[PDB]
Amino acid sequence: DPFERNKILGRGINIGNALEAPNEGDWGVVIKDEFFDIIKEAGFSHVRIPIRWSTHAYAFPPYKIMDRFFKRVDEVINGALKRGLAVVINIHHYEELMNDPEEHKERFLALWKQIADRYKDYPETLFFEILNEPHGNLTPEKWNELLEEALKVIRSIDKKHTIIIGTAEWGGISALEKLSVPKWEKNSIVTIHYYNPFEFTHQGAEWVEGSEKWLGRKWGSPDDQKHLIEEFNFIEEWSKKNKRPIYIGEFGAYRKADLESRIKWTSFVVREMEKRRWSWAYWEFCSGFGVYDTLRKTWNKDLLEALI
Repeated sequence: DPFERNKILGRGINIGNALEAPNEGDWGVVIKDEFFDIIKEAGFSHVRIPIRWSTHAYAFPPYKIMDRFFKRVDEVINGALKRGLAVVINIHHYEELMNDPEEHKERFLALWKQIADRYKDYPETLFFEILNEPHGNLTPEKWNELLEEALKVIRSIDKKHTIIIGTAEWGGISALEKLSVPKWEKNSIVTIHYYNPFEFTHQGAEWVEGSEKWLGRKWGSPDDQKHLIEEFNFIEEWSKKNKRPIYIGEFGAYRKADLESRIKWTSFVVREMEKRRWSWAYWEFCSGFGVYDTLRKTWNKDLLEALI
């Protein structure tokens, strides 16, 4: 029952800027084993672990994932399971697939065959998220086809774990109505990344074109709140119609946004997601959108309380 699995997922946090960089640590974070005790003790039910498998697998058939990297992923997953956290793993930043999905179709499917074979006997609290933020040449219609192919590969090996399926056009609400999850698959959760208003949450983000023009944007008025509720009502109505649970797998505001607005946006979004019984994972633990300082070993108390 994917709705039970959604409840098991509950509130989580992303440990980003870590295994989805080209090399772990390049973007500032190495996943320390103690982070699992910190996160479980703070009250989170799961962790989401972005993983750039595509740079750790050969480019020629059978596209084998490299041994040292597989062993590292196993260490992270088992570290989190040891504390009783559920775990979401994914394929993140596979840019070549987005730019030429025809060329990379078989390689993507070989990564899932290998990941599902590796983890098929791991606990039911491990979740498989097919592909982070499909976009570009992997259009909404091509993603519907590719995600069904990935479901077939995974289900040919594992009928136990819940699979998490995102939306196209960068994984937000834009293309939700275009998403089709096949009727034959009955143990999947649909995931959305919620960063609206984008101009507020990504103001000043260095990798985002023209984001400097948003610096200083505030959030917190009654109209800001109503607008966000309308979008959440749209996602909830889609969930009810399509009978699929919802996981907001990333949400957060960048550190350049003023702190009061960040607290107000984060707290409101969590209260509203919880009223709808959605699972969710904050973006992210300890870096640019972070809520925990790894040097001082302290949480931002107001943002932690916003998350709970």
